[PDB]
Amino acid sequence: ELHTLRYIRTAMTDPGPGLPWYVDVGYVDGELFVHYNSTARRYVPRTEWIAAKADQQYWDGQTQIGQGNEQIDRENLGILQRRYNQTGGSHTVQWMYGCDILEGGPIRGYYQMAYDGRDFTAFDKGTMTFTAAVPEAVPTKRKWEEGDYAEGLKQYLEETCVEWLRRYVEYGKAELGRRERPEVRVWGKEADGILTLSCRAHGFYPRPIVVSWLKDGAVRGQDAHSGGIVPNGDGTYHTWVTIDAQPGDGDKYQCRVEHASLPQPGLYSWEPRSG
Amino acid sequence: LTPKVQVYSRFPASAGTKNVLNCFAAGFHPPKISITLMKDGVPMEGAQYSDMSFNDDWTFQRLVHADFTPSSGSTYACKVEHETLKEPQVYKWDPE
Amino acid sequence: VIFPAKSL
Repeated sequence: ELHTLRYIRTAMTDPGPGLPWYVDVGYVDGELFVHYNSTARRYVPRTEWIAAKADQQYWDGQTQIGQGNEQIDRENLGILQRRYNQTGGSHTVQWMYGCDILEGGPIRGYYQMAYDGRDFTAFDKGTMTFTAAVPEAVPTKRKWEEGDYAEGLKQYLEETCVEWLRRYVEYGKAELGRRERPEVRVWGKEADGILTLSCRAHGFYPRPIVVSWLKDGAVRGQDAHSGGIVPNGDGTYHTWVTIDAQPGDGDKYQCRVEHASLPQPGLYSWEPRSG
Repeated sequence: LTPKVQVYSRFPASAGTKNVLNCFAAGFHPPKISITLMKDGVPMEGAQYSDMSFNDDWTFQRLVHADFTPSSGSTYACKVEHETLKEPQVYKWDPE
Repeated sequence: VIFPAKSL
């Protein structure tokens, strides 16, 4: 059904010690597959499906553009610094571009850029023009709308980006379509007259999950605290959900976990030890 | 723009079992951050640093993971250094 | 496939 492609890119002045200044990270359905860095200077695989099913020509081809982009984005640091009237310091440039496809056909085509954590330029596919947010984005706006860069980006987001994403999904249909059980553990702590109940899901795939605390059948999201969905090293996901309650009402509270891997929502009551 | 740090384990923590200690920081700028996994105040051996990425709101995120075995009595914490924090923040981890 | 960058 829905398949998303995203290319996260970062250009840094202060990496700082023993770290690469230029990093290009790729994503397929919210999962890391490709990576590029200023020290290695080569595009390397991160998943099994992209390493085997993709040709050697693809790796040498992506590296050619990758090395070229690194040299272009190197001068881009200085271009902004001279425009903003900056001598130096900690400054970073961010890039976010990709496509979202639904049942084959594309539904989204974005190209966004930011400087020092603030929106700089954003491409509009409909009007074929680059939107300026900061008054320092007008020279970039006049530069790209002048040549064939606007036409080339529109051709990429509608053809090149769409055609290749269909292949990436076909290559990793088993690794993206898989489902893993989270393994839920419940623990409670006694503080200054307040009982803090914790619900933890360790390793689940895909990323979306619904972990909420229930009191006497009714869902309580008013007092419940959540740290969102955090990723793991292997490729799976983790989540942290807590709730503050009065001591003695441990039987009334139940943690419900809703996931694609489970056919029915898993209930987890807090049974203590007291030993 | 202060980093939101969450320290957790890959599998449910048990005594004398092979587990991975994860330290994730989200919502920080500048991207320069010093995250180190500690065991009783001393840094852990064999620490792997996951590739740096950022969310839709241009806020950076990074993960630090290492293979370990939890022992009773030994305290596990995460030391995070950032330009906005002004002082190094220590995040304690609970096994149970 | 990555898109080629241009000077600002």
